[PDB]
Amino acid sequence: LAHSKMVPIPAGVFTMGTDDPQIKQDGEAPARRVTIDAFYMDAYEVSNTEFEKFVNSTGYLTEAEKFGDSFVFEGMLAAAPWWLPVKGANWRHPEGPDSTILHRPDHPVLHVSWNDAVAYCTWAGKRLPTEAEWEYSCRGGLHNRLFPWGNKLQPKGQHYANIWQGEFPVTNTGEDGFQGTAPVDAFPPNGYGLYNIVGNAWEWTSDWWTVHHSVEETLNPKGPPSGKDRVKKGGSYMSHRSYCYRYRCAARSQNTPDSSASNLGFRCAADRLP
Amino acid sequence: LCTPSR
Ligand SMILES: *[C@@H]1O[C@H](CO)[C@@H](O[C@@H]2O[C@H](CO)[C@@H](O)[C@H](O)[C@H]2NC(C)=O)[C@H](O)[C@H]1NC(C)=O
Ligand SMILES: [Ca+2]
Ligand SMILES: [Ca+2]
Ligand SMILES: [Cl-]
Repeated sequence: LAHSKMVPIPAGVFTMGTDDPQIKQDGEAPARRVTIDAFYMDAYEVSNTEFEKFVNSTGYLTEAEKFGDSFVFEGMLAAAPWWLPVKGANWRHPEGPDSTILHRPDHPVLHVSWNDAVAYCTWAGKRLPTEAEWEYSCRGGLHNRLFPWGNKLQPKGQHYANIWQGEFPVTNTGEDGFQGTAPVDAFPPNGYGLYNIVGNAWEWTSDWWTVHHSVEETLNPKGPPSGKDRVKKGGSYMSHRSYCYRYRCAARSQNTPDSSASNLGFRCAADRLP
Repeated sequence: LCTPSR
């Protein structure tokens, strides 16, 4: 296992966002041309095992452990009735105190806040990606497509990401092989070598959230200089066409930096190899 | 809404 391996993301120019926004309130539009310098991206979401190495090394207590609770999705025991703040839910106990990660060491780490993620990435000699870096990487060298692999959800009749099948939130059929999270190396890689960049766990980025974007061309943009929420990308194992259609590279959402939940993780990036 | 904030 090499679940902390990084891949080189080539220098290039790409179209960020879309002029055919599917969720207009999220500022998916306008499409804008963004130039990104070559850098490195984690191939995988950070796994439980990799996060445990960090905690073993530093003694780091995550914000959810300090707060004493975190949000858990009801269907596997708030912003929605299916989200409960569960006392004692955290990265080691993803559904609460009588859950464990012992049988899922290679699944993405969850209940990690933006601050937790920055701590991990920095410890590792890395950083969070910007939203623009994240999206460029997600798109995997294709232009103006819905998904890392193209415009069809199940190309060649194959599942390409871990999202929801069935009627959300009552019934997840597990058609794609995973009801909850999958191992960080599950499903095909995209054109750049990235796994689970859409679906599985949501992923934190470094940017403050705004929905107001210029059409101006930019170089290595960092997002707005201030805000209250940080940007997350990519959707999760819970995502579905009918409710949270955000397993698209252009999609975007946000949370306050001290937030944590059972569907939210991260991956790191770096300017050079650590 | 996909993840509630704390
Ligand atoms: C994090 O540290 C714990 C505690 O050292 C590791 O678990 C122990 O590892 C030793 C050495 O291999 C084993 O002999 C013990 O049986 C383990 N004890 C426990 C508490 O399980 C653990 O392997 C480390 N995790 C990572 C990801 O490196
Ligand atoms: Ca699934
Ligand atoms: Ca993901
Ligand atoms: Cl989701």
